[PDB]
Amino acid sequence: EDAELLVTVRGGRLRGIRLKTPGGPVSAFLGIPFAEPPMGPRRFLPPEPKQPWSGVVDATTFQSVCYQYVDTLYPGFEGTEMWNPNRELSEDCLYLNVWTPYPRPTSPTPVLVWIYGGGFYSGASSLDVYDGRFLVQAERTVLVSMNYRVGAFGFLALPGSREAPGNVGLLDQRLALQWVQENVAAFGGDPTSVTLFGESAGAASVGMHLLSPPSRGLFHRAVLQSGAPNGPWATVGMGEARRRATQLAHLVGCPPGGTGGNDTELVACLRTRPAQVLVNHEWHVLPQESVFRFSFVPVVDGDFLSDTPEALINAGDFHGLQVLVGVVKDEGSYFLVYGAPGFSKDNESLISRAEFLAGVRVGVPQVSDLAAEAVVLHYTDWLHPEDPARLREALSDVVGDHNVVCPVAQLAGRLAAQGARVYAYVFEHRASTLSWPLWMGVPHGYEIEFIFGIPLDPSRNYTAEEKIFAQRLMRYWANFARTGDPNEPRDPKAPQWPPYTAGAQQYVSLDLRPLEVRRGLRAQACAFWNRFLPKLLSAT
Amino acid sequence: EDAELLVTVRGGRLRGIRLKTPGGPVSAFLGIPFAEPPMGPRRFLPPEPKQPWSGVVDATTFQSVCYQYVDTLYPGFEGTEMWNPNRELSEDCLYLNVWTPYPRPTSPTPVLVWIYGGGFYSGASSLDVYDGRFLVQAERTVLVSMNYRVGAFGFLALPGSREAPGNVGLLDQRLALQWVQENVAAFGGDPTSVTLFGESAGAASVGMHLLSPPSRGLFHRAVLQSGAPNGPWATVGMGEARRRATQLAHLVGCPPGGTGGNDTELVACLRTRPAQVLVNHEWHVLPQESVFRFSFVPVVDGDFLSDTPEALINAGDFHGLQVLVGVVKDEGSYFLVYGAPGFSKDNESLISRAEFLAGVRVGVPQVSDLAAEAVVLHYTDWLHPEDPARLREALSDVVGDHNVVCPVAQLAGRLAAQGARVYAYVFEHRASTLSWPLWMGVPHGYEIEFIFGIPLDPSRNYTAEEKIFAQRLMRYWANFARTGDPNEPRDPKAPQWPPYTAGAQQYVSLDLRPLEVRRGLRAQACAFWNRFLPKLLSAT
Ligand SMILES: O=C(/C=N/O)NCCN1CCCN(CCNC(=O)/C=N/O)CC1
Repeated sequence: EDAELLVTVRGGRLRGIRLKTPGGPVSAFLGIPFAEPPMGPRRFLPPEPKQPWSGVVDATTFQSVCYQYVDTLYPGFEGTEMWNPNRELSEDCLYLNVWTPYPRPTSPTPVLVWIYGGGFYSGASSLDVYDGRFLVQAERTVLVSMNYRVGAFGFLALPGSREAPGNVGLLDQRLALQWVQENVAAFGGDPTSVTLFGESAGAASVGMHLLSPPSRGLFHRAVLQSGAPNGPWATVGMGEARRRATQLAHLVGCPPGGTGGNDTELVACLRTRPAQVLVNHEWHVLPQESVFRFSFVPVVDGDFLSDTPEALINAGDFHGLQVLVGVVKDEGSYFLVYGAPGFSKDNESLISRAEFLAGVRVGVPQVSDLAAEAVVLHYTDWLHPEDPARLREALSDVVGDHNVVCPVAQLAGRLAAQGARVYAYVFEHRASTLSWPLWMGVPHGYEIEFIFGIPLDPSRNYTAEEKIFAQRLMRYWANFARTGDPNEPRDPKAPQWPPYTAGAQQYVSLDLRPLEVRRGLRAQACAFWNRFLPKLLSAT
Repeated sequence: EDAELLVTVRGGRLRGIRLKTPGGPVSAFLGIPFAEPPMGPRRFLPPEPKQPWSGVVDATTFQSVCYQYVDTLYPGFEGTEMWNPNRELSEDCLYLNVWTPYPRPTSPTPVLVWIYGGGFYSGASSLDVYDGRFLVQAERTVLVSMNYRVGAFGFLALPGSREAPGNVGLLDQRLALQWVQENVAAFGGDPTSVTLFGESAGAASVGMHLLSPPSRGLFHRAVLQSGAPNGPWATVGMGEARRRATQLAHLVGCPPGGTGGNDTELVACLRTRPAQVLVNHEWHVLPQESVFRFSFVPVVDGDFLSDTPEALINAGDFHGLQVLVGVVKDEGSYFLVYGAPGFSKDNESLISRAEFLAGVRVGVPQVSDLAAEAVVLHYTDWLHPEDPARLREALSDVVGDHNVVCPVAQLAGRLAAQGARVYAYVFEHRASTLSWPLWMGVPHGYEIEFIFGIPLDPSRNYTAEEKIFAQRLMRYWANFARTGDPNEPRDPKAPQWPPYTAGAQQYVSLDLRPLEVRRGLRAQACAFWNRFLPKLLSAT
């Protein structure tokens, strides 16, 4: 028995577990309950705090994963299954995990809080790529990762009603942040230096915590990796969320014909159906065929989000706030396999122009025919208008810039020009053990394994260059967690990471080579998405 | 007595003059009348052939310049005075010139036929830069230059009428080509090899002779130097041409206060007016403040133009035809000091962002406010959106591409893809004796000096490098006139000139350096003008 694996929080006593890294052990506490199980009558309702328990709750393994869709388009394939659930599915899933160094820090240490992505329909903090044992050992910080309700269980919204207000998944993350602010000190963590970081939908969640007033006091810094709250996929209107919720109820037999009708009878009927039944009809409520679009997503109700994310970003004071932000080299290449015509992960995807003209409608859904002609213009090399190799990566840029790159660059510039300290990066390293085809380059979400120091795992087949490269990135992220500056506090030998300003627009390239400063997060392409096309949609 | 300076044509006998070049003499016949003077009741009417005369007509000096506006914006400035008339103005101006080598060729020699430009409102074959003594002596070819009516006297059109049909200025050029087919052999020229070549509005006129059936039988090859018939300035609609004709009549006092205003009474009142009075109200007819727009231009009417130039270029067959087209490096830079705000030839024209936003409305007149923002989007550096030096060259590209570069690139692509053998060039040499400011680079029309061998004149301060450079260009144009191929027939040593096709789109940079093959005649920019902007103006 180690005296450090026994820790008492405000709810009760816990028993952690020691993990083994090549450089030392780490005390981990996996599966702490931070909310009452949202089952039965609590489905679609905001979370309630965990009632205090008697005894010692076992915290030596990851708890259950929230109910979600499971990708089966490529069985056995590691590229898709690495994000699939690794524990059993249950609505009793609201748990968090805390990693702390050994020996436990005597002084308060900055805290990192990870929010997994997964398009607000999937994800779990128990994934092997989110194993934070390598970060808290190499940088001696504290890491906390929580589970939140995805799918309809976390984002089915009947706005205005009480039985289904929506954004209950975002409230799950907020309750975990309140838990960290009240209990991370018992693990040696500094609640006055909490840094949020997330990827994809988790990055969009970090951005919505910047814009929600009740959540701002629960952290101090933010990191958004390949995601932003102002994306075309990260929010839906009240009128659309009500239509998607009513269609899901109809697909499962709610209301029973013929009874109706109001929101009270509709949600009460939804609570009687099994959880997996609701999941089996999640994708059948999307309005049209598309990629990078998800069914149940954070809504602009008016409570958690007083206005649309775009408006709050433009009318907010961001002084005294440090933000890290970046994207990968090929954001859209991952999503083309899931809908774009003529795309297969097992060939070269040398598409024809007819397939390219059709793919723009899938990549850019719900838009006028004239607006499609404008997208075809900007992303077509007119010296070689039918080269399959160029058309392939052109549509990859379309989906990447429309959903991730330009919504992120829009957010990064407005933050710096309004008082926030902003740093920008572009991840340009493809892992040697990547199972996706070559033409995808660096897919969506394949920098997470380097942030958490996965190449340090001796059971993996990474190169010696990638191990040193992962330690640089871990120190980049940890330095931002401590001082809000990724540059070394004193070390001048390493190249400098200049802040991203609204005018200069400077970012760095994260790869095996040293830092390289560049200007423009696809400024020419993103001016089409952020400036002209909105004016093209008002005059239909 | 040199018996080579007295030649008999179908009209009568002529008397030429010997002019000396550093390489030898050349016989010239300047001022041959090819039509009865269009005065009095002949104003605005098509030309009629010159009746035969008695005795010897003196052809020693250039005749009179057609009535036209004279530029007085910069008095004494050679950059503008070089295009102003050098002979006195008169309505009796329909005269042509022929240059023939000495000794006169005993074998029929291919003929080059020059059509001067100047926005269909000015110009004269008597300009010093149109001297064909060097082009004829160095390559032993027959040069023929003509005068055609400009301004209202050549292009005022009341469509459907009989006294103001329009395109009578283009009919003057046709009559001169008929004169060449009947009399160029008397000077030693081959009427079965005539090659039209013009610049600006003259280059457009060369294109309109390609699209006119009654004129296609009068030549075999074509050269369009920075000008195309499908440009937004080369033609005008029926209804607008009538409004511009009625606008001019009102400003001069037609009809008198109290009388009717049909087409017959309007022109009869116009014929009773002094020629200079009509010229003094030409620019007060344009519908708005603009540049690269002219009052009286050729009119699509169903006679000389059975349809619009763009329609005839698309539905035309051009087998058995070889064309040579091209542009200068800085087309629109010259027109910016004629209306664009913040421009001045005496400073560096470092304009502001607001001046650039207003210049697009002047450079691109009569477009929806939404259409201009698409132009602003495509022609601004979004990383340096406020740099005056970049905004200056940007607006130069806007006027250059919209009026010249893109209308020409579309024509060359349609000609090659439908039978014609097209050759494309880009002139990139700034003359060492140029008087315009340096930021204009290579302005509109400053390659004519080198084609006509002007640097060979000993009374000028051209460098020795430009003298060899001019001889290269005179041979390119002469080889095209002889065989239809600008490359040397007996030479694989010198760099070759690949034809321009609709697929590869290869062109050549003409400079002191050897030939350099490039691809794409501003493809990315011209795809916005030729393809997208029509689709946007349709949905307005
Ligand atoms: O990868 C991440 C997060 N990484 O952290 N984002 C989700 C990527 N999605 C890509 C496209 C949508 N969708 C495909 C699966 N379902 C279907 O579209 C049709 N199924 O039948 C989900 C996967």
